[PDB]
Amino acid sequence: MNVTTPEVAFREYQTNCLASYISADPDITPSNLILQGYSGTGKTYTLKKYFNANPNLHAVWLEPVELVSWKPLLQAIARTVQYKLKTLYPNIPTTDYDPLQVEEPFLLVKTLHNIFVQYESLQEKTCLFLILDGFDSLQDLDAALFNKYIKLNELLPKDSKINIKFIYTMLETSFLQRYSTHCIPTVMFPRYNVDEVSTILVMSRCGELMEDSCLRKRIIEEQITDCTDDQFQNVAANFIHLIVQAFHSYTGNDIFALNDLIDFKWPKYVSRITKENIFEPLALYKSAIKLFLSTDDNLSQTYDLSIISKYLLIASYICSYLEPRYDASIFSRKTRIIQGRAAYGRRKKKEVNPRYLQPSLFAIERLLAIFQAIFPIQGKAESGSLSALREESLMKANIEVFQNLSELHTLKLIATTMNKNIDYLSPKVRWKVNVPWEIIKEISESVHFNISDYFSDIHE
Amino acid sequence: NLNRHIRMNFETFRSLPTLKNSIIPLVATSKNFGSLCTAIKSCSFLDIYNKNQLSNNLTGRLQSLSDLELAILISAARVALRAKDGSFNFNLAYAEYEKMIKAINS
Amino acid sequence: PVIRKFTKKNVARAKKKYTPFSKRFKSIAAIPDLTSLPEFYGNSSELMASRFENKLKTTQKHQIVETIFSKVKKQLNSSYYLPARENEFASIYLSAYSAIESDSATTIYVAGTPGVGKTLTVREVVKELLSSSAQREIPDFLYVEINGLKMVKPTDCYETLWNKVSGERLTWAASMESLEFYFKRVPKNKKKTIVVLLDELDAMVTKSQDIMYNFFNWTTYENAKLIVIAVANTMDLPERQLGNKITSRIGFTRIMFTGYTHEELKNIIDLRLKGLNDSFFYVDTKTGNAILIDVRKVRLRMSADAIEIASRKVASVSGDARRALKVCKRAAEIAEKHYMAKHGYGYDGVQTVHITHVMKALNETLNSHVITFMTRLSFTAKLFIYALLNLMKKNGSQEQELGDIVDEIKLLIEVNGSNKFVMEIAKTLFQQGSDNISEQLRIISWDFVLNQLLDAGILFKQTMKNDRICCVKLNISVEEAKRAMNEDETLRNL
DNA sequence: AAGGGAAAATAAACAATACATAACAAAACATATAAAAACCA
Ligand SMILES: Nc1ncnc2c1ncn2[C@@H]1O[C@H](COP(=O)(O)OP(=O)(O)OP(O)(O)=S)[C@@H](O)[C@H]1O
Ligand SMILES: Nc1ncnc2c1ncn2[C@@H]1O[C@H](COP(=O)(O)OP(=O)(O)OP(O)(O)=S)[C@@H](O)[C@H]1O
Ligand SMILES: [Mg+2]
Ligand SMILES: [Mg+2]
Repeated sequence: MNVTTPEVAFREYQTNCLASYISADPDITPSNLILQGYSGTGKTYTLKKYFNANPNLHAVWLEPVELVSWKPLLQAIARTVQYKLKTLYPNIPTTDYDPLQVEEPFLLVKTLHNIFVQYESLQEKTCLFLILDGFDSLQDLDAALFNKYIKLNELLPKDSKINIKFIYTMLETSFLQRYSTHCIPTVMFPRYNVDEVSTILVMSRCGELMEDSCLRKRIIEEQITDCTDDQFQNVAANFIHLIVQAFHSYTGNDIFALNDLIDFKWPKYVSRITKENIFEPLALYKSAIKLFLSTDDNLSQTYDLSIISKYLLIASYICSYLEPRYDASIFSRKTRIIQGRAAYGRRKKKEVNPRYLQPSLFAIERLLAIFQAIFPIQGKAESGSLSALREESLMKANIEVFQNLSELHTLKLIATTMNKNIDYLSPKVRWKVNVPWEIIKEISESVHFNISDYFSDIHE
Repeated sequence: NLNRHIRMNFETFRSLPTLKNSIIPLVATSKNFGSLCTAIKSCSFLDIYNKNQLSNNLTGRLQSLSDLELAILISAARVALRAKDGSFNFNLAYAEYEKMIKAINS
Repeated sequence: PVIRKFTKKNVARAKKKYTPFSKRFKSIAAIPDLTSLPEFYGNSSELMASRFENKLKTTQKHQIVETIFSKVKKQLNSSYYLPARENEFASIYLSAYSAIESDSATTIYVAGTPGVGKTLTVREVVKELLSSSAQREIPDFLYVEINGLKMVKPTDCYETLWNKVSGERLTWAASMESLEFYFKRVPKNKKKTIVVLLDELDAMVTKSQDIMYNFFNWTTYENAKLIVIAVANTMDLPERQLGNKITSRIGFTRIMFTGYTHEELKNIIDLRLKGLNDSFFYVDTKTGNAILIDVRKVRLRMSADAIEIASRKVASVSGDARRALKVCKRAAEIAEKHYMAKHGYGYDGVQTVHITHVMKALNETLNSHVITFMTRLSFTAKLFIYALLNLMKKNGSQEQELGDIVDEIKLLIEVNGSNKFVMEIAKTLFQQGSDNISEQLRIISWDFVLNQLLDAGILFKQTMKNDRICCVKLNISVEEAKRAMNEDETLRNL
């Protein structure tokens, strides 16, 4: 045409289609265009690099992720279109329309109709590209909003001098397949290879890894001043090829997860270089082996709970994964004055391992029964017949057991069935724990309680 | 070859605006008349176009996965086949993952 | 000022007063004679309603051709003496003549299925007793059209009635207190009788039923001179909304209009053709313009059995006069376009409307198009329906899982691999024709034809984001889906 | 010490109830403007 195609690295098909649909002449440009790709696939990179290589065709860049609802999205369109045209044509006399006055999808059309008729003295047809960059990332999004922006071209005047053009950017391809019968052109941005991620990450980050002060400071301060830029570039490039080849299987074909694992592990990789480490790359990798094996993407006891709050999550974890039918066989200890048979226990093991499954609901009285079954002995016997009757060696539910059970519920460590204004004080309300096994195992080793023996006999 | 791409449209989409979006960058991305006369004889762009439109649908995303991402996707697909509701957890799909890596290394 | 939490920058408020009519004369004895008062009863409002005729006028007119069939379509319009509602005219006119002559108040309730002449004949009642009142055998009255579907809000009937009575623009909560003080407190010597037509009373009472009570309770008053002709659709709308003790207290008449018979449709259609049927026109042979009594003396008869079968078919279904006047208007333009195509007049021995023009006009409104639509879809779209119909005879569950449809489409190309059509299409339906595209999970244009059938209304799909366990109904029938797929050649053999 | 035999456990088909969420209603919270109503003056 009359347009310039930039050289984006691994997007050479996508840029030729992007130069095919976007042009200055409004007759040969579609009024809608989707650039679909997933995250990190380089579709705001080459969209930006296309418009920088073509300065005489005009663009309005909007991010629909920082606008959250449909109504600020309409208001930002009315604000940034007229603010673009004031910088773009200062010689045109205009009266500013309040962008906060649009409250409807039609009041946008009426406002854009009023903005565009006062630029009618222009010399030729001109298209302004309204780039909705991340339209699918709008939080309140529904199915009936994107086909409300497809059809704005038909409600705006056909012989205006300014023809607004929509360029959409979206992610998830189930949103895009809802609008397949509109037959509006789409350029797909597929995920990169492992070789395409590494080449992009090495041309994006070798500049910053030189101007980083940590590599800058050490080489003069270690008193090994025998290096050039071509070794400086090759020592940072070989780190990136080594930080990908270790952690590609963890991240995948991301760009933003690789960019975090570089700068979390580049200050730790610089501080292990000396004279034998710049020149030979294999020797430096064995001297920095402990930061290429573990990711460490994380930032006494896990909880500072009370000593009876700590046994009341344990009893919550028992009630919600052991079954109520087998509790008399496990916890009963006391001698029988009156004849009766104890519970026999589970006859055969289950191979489901219920701790994998979602926790089941229990009643409030079963929790308080298993609580005093497992709580340690309070008021220990002091070898006195005068003292042994009064002691009540087993713990009853005082005001603190219920206060700590209610505190354990406000901390979202015990759950209920979800109804708005549940009442604690009701027969129907049942309870369940929501902590994982890895938390209740850390809890049980603090109070020296062996919770694993209660679950070893069921399958493990 | 051009009448072959029309016949595929007639059997699958049967909509002329879908073929219309295919011809537009076959013409606009042609540098001279020697390449614009060639590109409608061969229609080698329309194979490249139809590959793009369908390059991250669900086959193109599965082919863009690493080895751990593929192993967890298989492991969650074996738990979802044994389950009666087709359902699984992260705990169930890591249990099937770790007994898979044991049986490979054994 | 203060920082506002949200803005309303498009509020447009009407200049309507707040104080009702009960607070502007300070005494019932100080109320003047309202009939000899200038702003009441619409004595100055006849200037602004006639303002908008000048907006749609333009001075260009270049000899539009008025052919033989254009005169018939002009005369079969619904806007253009009525034969088949005579006992219903004589019931509404008798009930309203007695209440106006006696300075009384009443309510007339009239219902029926749509299109049976009840908005027409109530306006013909009040036009007869306007002419009776203009001759001074009943006193003068004021007539108000209230249409429930010509209102934005249901409460706008209070505003529009009190505006027609008094010429005053008040809000609705001030208009019903203005009307209620008007009907029970103002004396009968100071008022004028008011005949209000509450047309389409269904639409006003859907949300709160506070509006049907007030108009009927105002007619029970002694001082009120109010005749509410309340035309609705169903006959039990008073007793469902108000109750049994309220509708017995009011004591209104209750008329139902039955839909017309086929012999009554013939005396409506042929009544609007008395000036044109069996009549002579002057048609010039170079422009096509007809003139009622280079030029032939052509004439025009319409077949009586054509009006017969247009009356037998319409009256057997609904019985409304609109569907019969526009099945004969539709037949009159089918006959025009063949007259317009034979001679080629365009726009600037004997003509007739046959039995085949009326049948063609009548068949196109009674046929369905879901047969003709689905026989001309893609192979892909017809393969989607054919896989869905196999699943509804393996189970009969009539809403199939969408992943069961995908595996059926793959199994149906699996098994029929010896077929001549399926060998050559399965390359162009999994790889889309050439190499370098991998073999894929969904057929090519699976998202296109699933959305094509949901947009058309053929197919219902529930809302699930798991694209595989989602369920899919039909919306047409299982019979007329199978009828469309046993016509296609390649699917019925496999 | 053996053993009977009733309590306890398991399983499976079926019925009855609870639960998560969709759809909505309504009250609290909020602003706007023309008409009334004080109110200086
Ligand atoms: N082909 C490429 N050549 C060079 N740098 C690239 C290329 N593709 C991506 N990048 C860089 O990698 C990062 C990718 O960011 P973006 O292009 O903004 O991703 P994206 O496609 O917009 O995905 P989302 O939806 O915004 S998370 C940026 O820092 C780009 O500069
Ligand atoms: N008996 C009749 N004689 C002549 N023309 C009639 C007759 N009945 C109906 N029409 C015509 O058909 C039109 C139908 O109007 P109506 O039937 O009065 O409206 P309607 O009964 O209120 O139906 P709605 O509004 O849906 S409840 C009239 O405007 C006339 O043109
Ligand atoms: Mg982006
Ligand atoms: Mg009517």
